[PDB]
Amino acid sequence: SMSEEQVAQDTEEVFRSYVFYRHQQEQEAEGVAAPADPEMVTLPLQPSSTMGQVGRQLAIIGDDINRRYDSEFQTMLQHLQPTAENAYEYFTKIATSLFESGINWGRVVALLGFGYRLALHVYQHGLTGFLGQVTRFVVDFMLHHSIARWIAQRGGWVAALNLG
Amino acid sequence: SMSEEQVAQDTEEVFRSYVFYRHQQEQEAEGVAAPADPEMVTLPLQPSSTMGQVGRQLAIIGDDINRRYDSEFQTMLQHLQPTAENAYEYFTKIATSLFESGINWGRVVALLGFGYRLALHVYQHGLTGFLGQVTRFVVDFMLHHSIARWIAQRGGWVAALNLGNG
Amino acid sequence: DMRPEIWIAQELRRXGDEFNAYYARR
Amino acid sequence: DMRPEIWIAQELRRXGDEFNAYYARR
Ligand SMILES: [N+]
Repeated sequence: SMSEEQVAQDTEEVFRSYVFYRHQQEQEAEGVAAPADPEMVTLPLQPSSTMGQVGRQLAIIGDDINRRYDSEFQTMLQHLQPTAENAYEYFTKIATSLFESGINWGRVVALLGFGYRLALHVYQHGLTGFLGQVTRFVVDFMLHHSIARWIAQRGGWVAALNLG
Repeated sequence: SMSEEQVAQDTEEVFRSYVFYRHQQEQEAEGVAAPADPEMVTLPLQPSSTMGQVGRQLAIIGDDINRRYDSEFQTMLQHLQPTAENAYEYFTKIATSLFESGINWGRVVALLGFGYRLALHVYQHGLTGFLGQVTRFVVDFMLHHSIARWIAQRGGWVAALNLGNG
Repeated sequence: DMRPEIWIAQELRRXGDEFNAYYARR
Repeated sequence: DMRPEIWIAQELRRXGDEFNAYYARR
C-alpha cells in the first residue's frame, strides 16, 4: 500500500509536469507579463505518466486562483531577493511556516506553486540549471516534514485527481 | 469642440459604465467566488451612449491583466482601511502618485480600476451608497489634476473607444 | 517589519487555503 | 516597510503600464 517513500519518488514527476503545464497555460494568457522560461518550455516529460497526469491537472485547476496572486508574488520575491546561496534556507523557512498550522491539499499544491515561482525567479535573474535543485527542495521537504506521509495515508498523489 | 470641463462631465458616465461592465464580467467568470454588489448590478445606464460604450471598452479589454493584481489588492486595501471619512484624500494622493512619472491611457484605466476596487471593498465591508462618493473622487481628480485636459487634447473620451482593437 | 519569508508563507497559506476551500469534496 | 497608499500607487502604475502596452500590441 502507498508508502511515504513512493510518494516522495512520485513527487518529482508530479512537480516537473506541474511546472511544464503551468508555464504552458500562463504563456497563453492575454496580457501575460512574465517572459518565457525555455527550461520549462522544453522540459522533457514521461508521456504516459500517471504522475504526469496529476501535475498537469493540479496546474490546470489551480490557474484561476494562482494567477490572482501573480502581482503580489512579484512584489514579495523582489523583497526576499532569493539567490542560489540562500534559496535552501528561505525555501525551508517558508515551507515550514506554510504547514505550521496544519496540512491540507491546497497547501500541498501551494508548495508546488512556490517551487514553480522560485524556479522562475532564479532563472529570470540569470541562473540556468536550477530546476533540478528546486525539484529536490520540494521532494526533500515533503519527505522529511511528513507531507509525503500525509499524502500516502490519503491514497498517494493520484488522490489529487479527485480534486474538483 | 472638446474642453477639459466637458471631459470631466463625461467622466461620470464613463466611470459608472466601467463599474457596471467590470462587475458584470467578473460575476460571470467561472472560477470567481466573488460576492455580488447589488449597487453595481442595478446602476441606471444607457449602454449605447458614447460614454457608456467607452466605459465598456475599458472594462472588457485586457481584463486578464487586472486579475493578476486581485490578491495584492485584497492585502493592500485591508492595510489601507478606507472609510467614508478618509477615502477622498487617500484616493487623491494615490492618483497623484500614480501619474507623477507620466500620463498614459493605461494609467487612466488603472485609476478607473482603483475606483472600482475601492468601491467594491467599501461596500463589502458594510457601507452602502459609497459609489456616488468614489465617482466624484475620479471625476474631480481628472478635473483638477491634469487628466481631463490630457484627454481633451487627445479628442475626449471618444479617443478611448477602440483602445486595444488593432 | 515582518520578515519577507514570513509574509510569503502567510500568502502561500492563504492561496493554498483558497484552493482547499474551492476544491472541497461535495 | 511602506505606507499602503504608496504601495497601492506603485502597483496601480505597474498595472496601468501593462494595460498601456497591451492596447498598443493588440
Ligand atoms: N509589517
